[PDB]
Amino acid sequence: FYKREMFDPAEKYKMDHRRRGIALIFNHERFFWHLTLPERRGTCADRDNLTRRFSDLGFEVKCFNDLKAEELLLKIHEVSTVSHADADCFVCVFLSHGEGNHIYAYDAKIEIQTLTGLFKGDKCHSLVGKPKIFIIQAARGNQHDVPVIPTNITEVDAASVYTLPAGADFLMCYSVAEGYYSHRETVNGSWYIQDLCEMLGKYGSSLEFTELLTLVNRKVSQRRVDFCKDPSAIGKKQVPCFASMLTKKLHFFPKS
Amino acid sequence: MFDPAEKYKMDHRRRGIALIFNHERFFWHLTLPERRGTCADRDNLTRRFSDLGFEVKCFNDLKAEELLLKIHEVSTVSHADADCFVCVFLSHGEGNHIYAYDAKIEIQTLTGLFKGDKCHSLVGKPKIFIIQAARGNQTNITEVDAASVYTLPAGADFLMCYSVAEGYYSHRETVNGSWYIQDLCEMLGKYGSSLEFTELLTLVNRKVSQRRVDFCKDPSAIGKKQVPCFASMLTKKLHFFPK
Ligand SMILES: O=c1[nH]c(N2CCCC2)cc2ccccc12
Repeated sequence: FYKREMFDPAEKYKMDHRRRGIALIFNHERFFWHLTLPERRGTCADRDNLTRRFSDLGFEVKCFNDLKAEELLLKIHEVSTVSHADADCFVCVFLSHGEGNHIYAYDAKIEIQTLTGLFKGDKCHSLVGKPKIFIIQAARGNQHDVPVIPTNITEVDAASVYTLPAGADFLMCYSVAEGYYSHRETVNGSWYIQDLCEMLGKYGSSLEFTELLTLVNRKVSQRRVDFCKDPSAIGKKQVPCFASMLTKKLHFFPKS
Repeated sequence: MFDPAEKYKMDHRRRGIALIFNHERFFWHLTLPERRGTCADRDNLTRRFSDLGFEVKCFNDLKAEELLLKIHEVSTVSHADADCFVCVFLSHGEGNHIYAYDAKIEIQTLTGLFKGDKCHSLVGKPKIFIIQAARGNQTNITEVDAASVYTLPAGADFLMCYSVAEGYYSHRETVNGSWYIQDLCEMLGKYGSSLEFTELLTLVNRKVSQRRVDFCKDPSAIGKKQVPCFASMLTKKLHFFPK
């Protein structure tokens, strides 16, 4: 007995490589004054939470704090051009503000398509047919701060980043969809990342990953702020979403 | 308590309504090409959704006002006895817009009609939009159109399903129908009644993206790959087990 090359309704990505793969985390807390963007207190909690969860799944995690755009591009270009032949998959997380198709680095914005395009096709042959998962916590920075050089609070940011797709075997995960609001607690971190990390810890090692993202959708969409603490946060619901171009089931069973 | 495997309750008296808006021809002033093969798509979809328990309603070449009127009428009736709601658009599109016969309509206007405040009886139920719409180029022939419609998200418990993502190309056979719709219907027929629906959509991703573009009867279409996508805001597992 063997498996003939017949359409399998339950096909899974092969997750038996020597290594799980790299998980990149781009963490942005502060921005060049000329961008007139507010700080993102709580993002370091998000970064740490993610590092622990992804590391327990076998990923090699690399974090970068407050990179300038050129440095960021350089770093991601460097990761895209090495061999991922011995890896199962690739994860890239952006924790920043954003606008439309753009994510903000420290000093400038970068087009998302530019970042994902580095891992397409034969630009990165050794990731072809492997899951390429981008996780994006980025929304509109509230701008009631000046264009001049300069306790757990929940900050509420309007969705601003387009929920773009990205190519075969890409999975694009967004903290929030158009019309909704992203929330970040200044000590505990983002609603989305907290709930993502909690599900990863509890179910990451067995649950099909888009099914886990669906759990995150439910958890986040059911959260309520105070109403005593911020009353105008009243009514600003958060609905995450994910755009999948995956072609197989994705699991993170513990590597043998 | 929290259930990691919770499913939408698909227990209601009826499965629900599946609306199909089918556009084959457009008013001359729009200068859009005909969509031969779309009638096969309409028929294929009707059979699949009907076998899944859906009350299917098809409308061919409605003008924008008629289309808006019809979908508003559907959004304002009670879906209290229904499991869910499906809406399919077969047309050309651009950005945020899908073409009716005479004019374009914003997708957000269409999905907004079924958001919780506007449609109480669908709150907490899957609302599934399937969109075969790309850029109209201005015996079985394969037509190849550039992706043009933004892969928009919609609200909680919406699932937005797109024939093609930015950078890729949608294909339609004049006799057999669209690649995306053909593969979707094929999967619906074999696995619709058992497989979790986003897992089924993943199969469709695989099926469409593996269709070779190496040797086209039209050398111009060589290398113009199709990759679909879906944007999920579902909050539970979705199955269409026989009612
Ligand atoms: O490219 C996109 N543009 C836009 N917009 C440009 C016009 C305003 C929205 C929205 C979107 C959403 C999901 C996926 C892609 C897109």
